[PDB]
Formats: sequence, structure tokens, C-alpha cells
Amino acid sequence: LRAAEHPRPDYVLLHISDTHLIGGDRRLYGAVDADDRLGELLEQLNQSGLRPDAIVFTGDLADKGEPAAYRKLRGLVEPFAAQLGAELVWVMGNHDDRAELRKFLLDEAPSMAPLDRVCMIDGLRIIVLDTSVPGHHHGEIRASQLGWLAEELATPAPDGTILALHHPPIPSVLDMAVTVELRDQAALGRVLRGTDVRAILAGHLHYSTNATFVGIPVSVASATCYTQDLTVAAGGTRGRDGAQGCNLVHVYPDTVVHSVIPLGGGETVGTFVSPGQARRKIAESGIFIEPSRRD
Amino acid sequence: LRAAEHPRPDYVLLHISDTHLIGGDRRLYGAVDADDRLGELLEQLNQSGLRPDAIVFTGDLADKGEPAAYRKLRGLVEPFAAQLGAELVWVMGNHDDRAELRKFLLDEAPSMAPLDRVCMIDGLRIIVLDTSVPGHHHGEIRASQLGWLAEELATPAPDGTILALHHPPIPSVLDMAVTVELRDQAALGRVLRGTDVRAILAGHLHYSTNATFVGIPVSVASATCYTQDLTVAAGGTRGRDGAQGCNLVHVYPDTVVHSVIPLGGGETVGTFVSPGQARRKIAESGIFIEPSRRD
Ligand SMILES: [Fe+3]
Ligand SMILES: [Fe+3]
Ligand SMILES: [Mn+2]
Ligand SMILES: [Mn+2]
Repeated sequence: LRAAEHPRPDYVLLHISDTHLIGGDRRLYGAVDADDRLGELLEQLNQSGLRPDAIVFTGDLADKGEPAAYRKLRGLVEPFAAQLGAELVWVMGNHDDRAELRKFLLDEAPSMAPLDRVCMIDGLRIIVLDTSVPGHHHGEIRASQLGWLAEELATPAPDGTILALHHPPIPSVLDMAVTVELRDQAALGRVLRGTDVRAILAGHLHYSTNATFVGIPVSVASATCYTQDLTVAAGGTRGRDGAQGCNLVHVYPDTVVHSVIPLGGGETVGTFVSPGQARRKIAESGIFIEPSRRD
Repeated sequence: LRAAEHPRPDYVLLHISDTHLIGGDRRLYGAVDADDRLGELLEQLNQSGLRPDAIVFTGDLADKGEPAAYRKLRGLVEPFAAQLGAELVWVMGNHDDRAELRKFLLDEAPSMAPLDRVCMIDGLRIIVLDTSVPGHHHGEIRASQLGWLAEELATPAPDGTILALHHPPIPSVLDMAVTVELRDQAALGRVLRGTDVRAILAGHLHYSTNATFVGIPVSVASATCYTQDLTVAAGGTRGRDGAQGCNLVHVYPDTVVHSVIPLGGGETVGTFVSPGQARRKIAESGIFIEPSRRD
């Protein structure tokens, strides 16, 4: 047998975003059951057998920063993360409330300080940055946050770094996005350029998009609740109950792969290949896949 | 008014892939009407008012390389491209037949030579590479193709270069993909490293995914006919009638943005903002968007 072109990944992360849960049982904006949409996705991910190292939620967790929404989100997601053996990484969005998030999501004293955090998963560094501005919807990063980020990034991590934030430092194809985009991206660019940041995970746009920023790949996950219709009349915007899902992140020795996971379903087209049948077929094609360095 | 963080893009491209049309009126694999799926997408893109510089189809145009499929594809797509004022760029996939594609899609003498081509859109270079292997489904790039590519890339283009091919030089999250992946990626990497290639557009995987290859962003568009369900049992594969669409590519002075366009539709969530209302709202937020360098 000959080795496939790439080994199994070093790390696997789920990248979920923009859950927008509300307290109680009403439909989000009277139009979509955000709990049901998120719940269906989590159940599908659970049934798939995926075993990620971490699950990262890139902001807009609660639509109006409601305590009851955070409690519900925690009750849905914590058992999911525990069942998958995954660490859980939460990020602020413009809809969240720092104090209520701390209290009800994190069991931490309420504070209005930016939710900026760092952790390690073995050799991989994850930095959480808070681009939210209390009482506002556009993104900003304070000078103090940039200083902190620069100091953290002064040395690299063995497997490099993933930066998780809400407002992405990239252009949007939707004109309305400019009203609420991350401001003064140049200042963040000066901090990030030349560092070991291998991926910037983001949300906010409610559609799947990717680019680079000062040479670093940016990956924006779409939303679990509702998404932007990119077939809208040019210049406009329409959110819709459709195309929800999340992203899967694979960290390899030499690259990071982002993949869009739409909600499961749709009638089968072509042959369904079971895991067992796939193992047989791959061997019959004369190939083996080299194990992960972290197996 | 203050300027938004990014100007309008220099270039706009549609990136469509894996149409898999067949001759006559039957359903692809007896499961999905590929003509209907493609047709619906084209009509939605047409109605949106998008005016791309080019439309790039990254392979698997005809499912069995049928003359009748190429004739049909041409009849659907050429009027679409003409209506949008866009140039049309065709790329070979493993399902295509070089000779029949040349004859029926391009009005060119039948030849079994690789479909390797170059063109310019103003200052932007587009290179088409043929990763297909007649009679086979995996990807290969001949030594002669690599030499040709290296010679072309010996000098940069003013707006850099987009490389369009079928089999992407990236890992897949689906195990079965290894049986038909691009082989000897290292050799392509030696050619591409350090060149002015700003984006590698690809298909083949039938799901939306992106990564880097020797420091160059790779963007894989999903398929118009049927797509992979990434909530399938780990290790397996299931194609499905759902999540079809294409990608939109925006080339800016400093970055290239790829965005997933799922099929339009779904019930409206939140407020619909017309183009006119958006212009008003953006101005009311105290912002203007700087015009394209190519306006
Ligand atoms: Fe949001
Ligand atoms: Fe295909
Ligand atoms: Mn947001
Ligand atoms: Mn293919």
C-alpha cells in the first residue's frame, strides 16, 4: 500500500457561530426556532461520531444577552462537548452581554472587561479576542487589547495559534455589513503580521466566507439560526431560514483545512459507502492513510 | 462620511463546479435533475444583478463526457455569461473527455492533450490546469505540465494570478477522497511556491472547503448537482440532493475573498433591506464605500 498525500490531522475543532438563542420558547425574530436549528445540528454532529479536540463558538451566543438564553445554551452544549470529549471555547459577539455571559455561561464574577482569554490544547494555542463594543454593533479592538495580544504573540506555540473572534478582518460581499464591520483593521494587522497565527476563526456575517488578513487565513463560519441569502438583489440583504450549519477545522502539520458542514439530510445521490466499505475500498485502491501525530 | 475598511473589489468572478450534466432528460444517477439544479442557480444569479468579470467552471462539466451534455451545458451557460457581460473559463475534471469537450464546448479540433490554458482579464492572469488523467479518476500533473506552468509563472502579472484546476492540492475530511486525490502534490508545490498565484480555485470534493498549499489559498467550490453530507458516519460517504450552489470570488488590492452561495430561498428572517434602503442606511451610519480601481 502507498501513503495518501496527507496524514490524519494533528487537531480537529468544530467551529460553530451565531447561535442567537433567546430566553423561553418563542421563535427568533418571530421567524425561526433557533433552539431547534442548533439542536438538530448538535444531534447530527453527535451521531456522526466526530471526536474533536475542541468546540469553538465565535460569538452572538445569546441574541439579547439574556441570562435564560445562556443557561439554555449551556444546558444544550455542555453535555454535547462532554459526550464528544471536547474542550469548549466561548467567544463574545455584538449581541452578547459580557456580564451575563460571565455569570451564566462561565460561573465567573460579572465584569464588563473584554472577554480576552488564552488556553492550550497540547501544543496548539487558542486565543479568544473580544471585538464587541458594549451598546454597539460594529467591532473594535482597544489599544489595551492590542498590547495584550502582541505580548502573548511575542513567542510562538509548537503547533502555532488559532485566533478566535467575532467580527472578521475581511471585506464582506454585502454592503450593509460595513455599518457593523470591525473598525481600524490596520492596527490589528500590525500586531498579527509575522506571528504564528495559523487561522483566524470568525462569525458575524451569517454566511460562509474566507480570505486572508496580513497573510493569515481567515475563516468565517455561517450561523446556526438563519443565514444571509447571497442571491439577493445586488446591494441589499435578506436573512433566511435555510443553509444553516457550522464549520469543521482540521489542523495538519503543514496546513489548516476549513470545511462547511450544512445541516444533514437530502435524498441520497449515488452510492452510500459505509465506514467499513470505505476501509475496504481504500485498501483495494492500494492506499493507506498515515495516522495522526497525536493518535 | 468615513470610508469603509475595504474598497469595492478590483475583480469579481463566479466560481462554479461539478455540474455533471448528462445527455437527454434523465436524472443524474437516477436521483437528481442536474439540469434543473444548475438552471435554478443560474436564474438566481442572473436575477441578483451580479456582474462578474468572469465565470470559472472548475471541472466535471459533463458526467460521462457526452457530446449532448456539452452542447446542453453550452446552450445554458453561454447566454448566461453574455447577459452578465462575463468571460467564460472552462476547466477539465475527471468525468470530462478532452476531445469531446474541445469539439462541443470549445469549437476546437479534438485533441487528447491536457487542457492547459492561460488568459488575461485586464491585469489579472488566469491559468487553467488539467489535473485529469484519461481513463482514471485520481489527479496527476505531468512533468511537461509542471514545466509549462513554471515557465508561465516565471514572471508575475500586475494583479497576480488565479490558478483554476479540478483536483485540489489539499487534505479532504472524507476518507474515500484519497482514492481519487491529486497525486504527487510535492512536485506542484515546488513550482507554485513563491509565485504570484493568489488563489487556487478547485472542485472535485463536492463540499465547500478551503486551506493553503505552499502558502497559497486554495478554495474548493461545492457542486451544482449534489453534495457530500458532512454529517455522515465518520469514515463513510453519502452524496445528497441538497446544499448545492457555487462560490463568489472578490479580488481586492490586498486579499482575495471566497464566499459560498447556496441555492437561494428559505423564508425571510429579520428585516429585508432593499438596495435603495441599504444605500440610505449606510449613509445614515456615516459610511461610504470607496469605488473599485476598475470602476
Ligand atoms: Fe450574528
Ligand atoms: Fe465531480
Ligand atoms: Mn454579530
Ligand atoms: Mn471530480
